Amino acid sequence: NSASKNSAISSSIFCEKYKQTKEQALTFFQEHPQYMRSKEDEEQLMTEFKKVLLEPGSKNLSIYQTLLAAHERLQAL
Amino acid sequence: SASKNSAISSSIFCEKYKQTKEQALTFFQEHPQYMRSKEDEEQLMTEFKKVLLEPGSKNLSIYQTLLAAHERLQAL
Ligand SMILES: [Cl-]
Ligand SMILES: [Cl-]
Ligand SMILES: [Cl-]
Ligand SMILES: [Cl-]
Ligand SMILES: [Cl-]
Ligand SMILES: [Cl-]
Ligand SMILES: [Cl-]
Ligand SMILES: [Cl-]
Ligand SMILES: [Cl-]
Ligand code: NA
Repeated sequence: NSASKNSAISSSIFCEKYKQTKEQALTFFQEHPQYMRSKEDEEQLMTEFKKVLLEPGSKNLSIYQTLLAAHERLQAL
Repeated sequence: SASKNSAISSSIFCEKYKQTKEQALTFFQEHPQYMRSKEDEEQLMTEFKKVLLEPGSKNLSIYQTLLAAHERLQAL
């Protein structure tokens, strides 16, 4: 009954059964279609997203919340 | 397409950063009752599955939904 065993069970429910991460990512891109119109904008978003995911302040945030943070950081430049 | 960008972003979040696996491990390290008691862990998984069905939870992380499940067990 370890943290590892419980992480495996809970992550499989969230990610493999519910597929929450993929659902959230699709929601974000449906709400922000500029990222499908400009390869350059998507590259910029993926750079900001990879930076957000390095931050300990972002460690417990969802893909939706971190994509949205990446988008907002692009807008605030 | 939105599906292509979604797939790439999810691949970065899931497999490059391991964010969900790290969040689940963080949660369990912070809530040792669930490693000490198999009964508590089974109740948490029951509640967690219920939280994940709620539209209000659709954009929340695995950490935030495990916390919400935990708080529901404490509120009963
Ligand atoms: Cl998946
Ligand atoms: Cl997966
Ligand atoms: Cl997923
Ligand atoms: Cl370029
Ligand atoms: Cl994931
Ligand atoms: Cl995934
Ligand atoms: Cl995962
Ligand atoms: Cl508590
Ligand atoms: Cl509390
Ligand atoms: Na643009």
